Amino acid sequence: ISLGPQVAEGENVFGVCHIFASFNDTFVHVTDLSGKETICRVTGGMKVKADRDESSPYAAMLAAQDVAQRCKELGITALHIKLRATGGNRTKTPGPGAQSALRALARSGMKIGRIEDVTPIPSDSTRRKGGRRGRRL
Amino acid sequence: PLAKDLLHPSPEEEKRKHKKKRLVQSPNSYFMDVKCPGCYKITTVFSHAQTVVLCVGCSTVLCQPTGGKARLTEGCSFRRKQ
Amino acid sequence: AKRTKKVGIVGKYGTRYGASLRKMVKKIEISQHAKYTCSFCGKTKMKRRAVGIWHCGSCMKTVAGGAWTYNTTSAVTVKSAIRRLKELKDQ
Amino acid sequence: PVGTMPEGTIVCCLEEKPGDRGKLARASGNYATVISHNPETKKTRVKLPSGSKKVISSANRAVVGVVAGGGRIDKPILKAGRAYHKYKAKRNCWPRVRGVA
Amino acid sequence: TKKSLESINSRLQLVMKSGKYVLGYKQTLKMIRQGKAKLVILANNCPALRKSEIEYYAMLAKTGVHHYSGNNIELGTACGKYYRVCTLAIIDPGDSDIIRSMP
Amino acid sequence: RVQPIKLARVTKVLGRTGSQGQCTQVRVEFMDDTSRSIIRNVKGPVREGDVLTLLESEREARRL
Amino acid sequence: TKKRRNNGRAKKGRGHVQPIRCTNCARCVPKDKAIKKFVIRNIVEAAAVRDISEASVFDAYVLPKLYVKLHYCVSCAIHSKVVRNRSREARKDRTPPPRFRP
Amino acid sequence: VVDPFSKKDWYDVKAPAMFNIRNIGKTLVTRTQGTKIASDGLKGRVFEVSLADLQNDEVAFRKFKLITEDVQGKNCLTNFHGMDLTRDKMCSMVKKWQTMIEAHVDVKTTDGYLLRLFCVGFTKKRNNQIRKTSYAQHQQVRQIRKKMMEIMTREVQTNDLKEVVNKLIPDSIGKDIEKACQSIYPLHDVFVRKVKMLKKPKFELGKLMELHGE
RNA sequence: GCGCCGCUAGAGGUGAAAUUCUUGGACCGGCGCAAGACGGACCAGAGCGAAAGCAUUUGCCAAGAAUGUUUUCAUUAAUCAAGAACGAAAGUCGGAGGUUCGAAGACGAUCAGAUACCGUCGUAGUUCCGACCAUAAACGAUGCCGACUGGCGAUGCGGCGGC
Ligand SMILES: [Mg+2]
Ligand SMILES: [Zn+2]
Ligand SMILES: [Zn+2]
Repeated sequence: ISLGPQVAEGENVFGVCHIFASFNDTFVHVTDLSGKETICRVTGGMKVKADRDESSPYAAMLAAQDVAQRCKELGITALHIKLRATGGNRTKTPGPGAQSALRALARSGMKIGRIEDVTPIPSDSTRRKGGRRGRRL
Repeated sequence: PLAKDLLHPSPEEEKRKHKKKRLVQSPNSYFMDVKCPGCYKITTVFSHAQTVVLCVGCSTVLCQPTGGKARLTEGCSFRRKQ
Repeated sequence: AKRTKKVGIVGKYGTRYGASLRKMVKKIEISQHAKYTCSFCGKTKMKRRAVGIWHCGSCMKTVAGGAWTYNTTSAVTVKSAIRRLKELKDQ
Repeated sequence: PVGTMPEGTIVCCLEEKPGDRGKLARASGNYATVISHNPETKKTRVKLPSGSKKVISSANRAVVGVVAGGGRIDKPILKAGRAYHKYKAKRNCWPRVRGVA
Repeated sequence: TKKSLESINSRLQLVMKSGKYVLGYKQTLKMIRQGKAKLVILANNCPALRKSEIEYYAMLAKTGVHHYSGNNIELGTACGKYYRVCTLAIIDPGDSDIIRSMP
Repeated sequence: RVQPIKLARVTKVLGRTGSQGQCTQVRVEFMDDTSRSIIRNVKGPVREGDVLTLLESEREARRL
Repeated sequence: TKKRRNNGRAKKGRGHVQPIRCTNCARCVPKDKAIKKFVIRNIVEAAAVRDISEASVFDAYVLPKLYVKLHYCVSCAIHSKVVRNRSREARKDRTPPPRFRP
Repeated sequence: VVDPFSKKDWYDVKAPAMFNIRNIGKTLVTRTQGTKIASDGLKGRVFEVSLADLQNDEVAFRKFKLITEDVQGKNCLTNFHGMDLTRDKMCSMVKKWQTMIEAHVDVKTTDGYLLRLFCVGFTKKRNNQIRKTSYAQHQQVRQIRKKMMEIMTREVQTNDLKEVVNKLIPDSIGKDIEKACQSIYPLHDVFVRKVKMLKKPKFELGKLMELHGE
């Protein structure tokens, strides 16, 4: 063996899981307790080939499947969640790839700790990219 | 209310108006007699005063002048005169 | 008397060199001939010598300040950063 | 030296290899900003006035400030005469006849 | 830079009304060496050996030193006359409290 | 992915959807516990009390 | 014709307010025209709670919230139905709409 | 080409002994390959973790930062770096019609621990209060802001680093300015919000293992 | 954005889409530094100001409405041609500045035709200091001052009396 730290049976090792629940794509980037060691940055936008369906809920569902089948592979067990959004200047409400990339994770036999919205928030900065009258559909 | 008399009303709603706007103008102020604790001279301090009032014997502060009505230091031997 | 309205110091060029040049130069050329106030003896004796050098007329002290003036904004912006690095990280 | 000073400071008249006694950013009103020390393998980098960053040695002795005489070129020469004495005390290059003529 | 210089100057411009005061270097230098000086005032723009021997005499004749945070012409309006002044000594204030000040 | 494809009995008919009435809305129960439920949408006539089959269990709730 | 008693905006005694920008179409409005809508949505989307709480690492775990202040412009407020064309003798109210939590 | 998980080894993270639960978690790191040795590749890392998985009873909306200052084999030792709140609790206590007041002060210790102390506070609606705006006057806010930093200067400057960090697990500085503010205007939600470390004193190995004794 | 580690083939972006960034490894996660604006949530039919306009702390000043006043002066007042001061944003001019956004323009689209709505890039400009121009739906589309004539709950700054 070379993967997995030596842990007892009924216990669990923690590694945080960043969820970038944005428009046009989503990340289910998992990592260690610190956040630093990139373990599996699999993306919903890699496993669909339509480009309308990158942001789609069904892509973010199977996005959670590949990382959970990799999470149990190395030995990392229980995932604290650090959900984000596009953040800051832009919108802050999460995209379609939040719930389907989180509900599919707990159906895929994987323990959850603290879920938390950690999208970036400004204190009045960064003139937004629309123009004065804004983008107009 | 067509029927109000406005030359002999009650003398209490006469109080419930401005110091102007009454039947006759007359201030809320008065002269108030004060004994400071530990002296003998009765003080005739103005009610809505503006100064740090001293005494004849008590060479200390008698009242704190403030916004509306001046505030005595000790709640002291106090009466409202005349 | 008020002799002229819109030249000031650049009446000496007269009818030459243009009008956006002499409106550029009479901002500089009133600055470099002016007597600033010395910050070291409190007197109004600052005298432009050759460029860069400034010199107090009395208290005899020479300051190597700006070129067309005595405190260019580039110097004070830097000086307000050097005395900030002496407290931010304390070096 | 540029190893001890903190990042973002404003430095004129520095050395390009240690001991060179002054080579870079020496004209009037110019300044090289030190950024991004390397703690081990002791090099830094700077920001020369042409905007090109340059990794130099970290023990380059340098003087902290900005060169006096700044904002110099913000007055036009404004006549042909005072350009002749600007280029009489420097060189002999000045009346530059165009190649076409 | 907003509300605490009315302590040093409004005490100071009151001695300008009542108490005796001497401006200049060598008026105060006579006053500091015959004891009647009580509180010298050194402006910010004095040369550093004028600053560093009046402080030396004030240690000798047991008086106080106030560094006025301000230019030696900024102390001009703080006095109330149209000079510059680096050093002044106040020797007999009428009813002020510059003795009772921050130092 | 690898899940046993599961039969499922419904709670009440919750009305039509799908912009043409071609979908119904049934909210099945998953045959084991009576508290595990999900709101869904099938096509075809219902007759409350039926048993329909789910190809997979984790797709989507109908709310925009 | 004048449509409203105010001029469409919630200010009287000023001359200028904060300019902000809309959420979806990013369009600049004054802060006291725009249609706010504060959202306290339960972040787990509470249908998906009895599928995570077995997988929670505790028993009595406070599931968090999500605090997003949508403040639409008035051009996109009507188009996304968050306000409605009202009637001329049911205009004059500042009552907030009733809740109906269940 | 090669599977990069299998070049690594797992450590374990221990907090200082000021807390109850010491076993934080298990970072992983690749081994020594030439220059990148297996210590400075993880010294100075920041570990975001709450309190409810680091104490026995304490609330979960407060979290610490930690910085692995030394590694002694399998063990990965830490030291205090800073504290903060969860944002969804932090903007849960921000309501409409009650005035936010705030303070921020730089206070160092007796040891070389320049700290930046953030405390917020919110005015209180009483039991029988019928009016809606329980705001404040501004000269109330100025001297309340005077009170909040001037207490936590004395909470931090008078004694050493460990009693600073031992104080604010049950929010003892926050409940302290809670106790002295409601003689001026009532406050009800007072959290010492966020502490930002700036200086690190010379890295002496002593004070470190003092925290990793009993 | 620049470093610095970790990791994978895309990321970005739209109704779809491409220009564009990329295995001299971006995007994401983490530790940092730097530079520039702007001061979210608290923020409302609340305040201040003649008006434009004003929001992170502590700060050297100087001003003002309102209230308190058995103070003083004793018609000193009201609007005011000629004339003065201040005046958003854009603009010009000079010097710093250049983060974001972005007139022009360059493409990529959709189009019958797009010099436009949408996307990447991008100059002048948005930033400061100084010297200008006096124009706005500068709107309360309501000149200033003064009196008189319904109510009702409520609000802000004072003052008064109180369970
Ligand atoms: Mg030529
Ligand atoms: Zn001089
Ligand atoms: Zn909008």
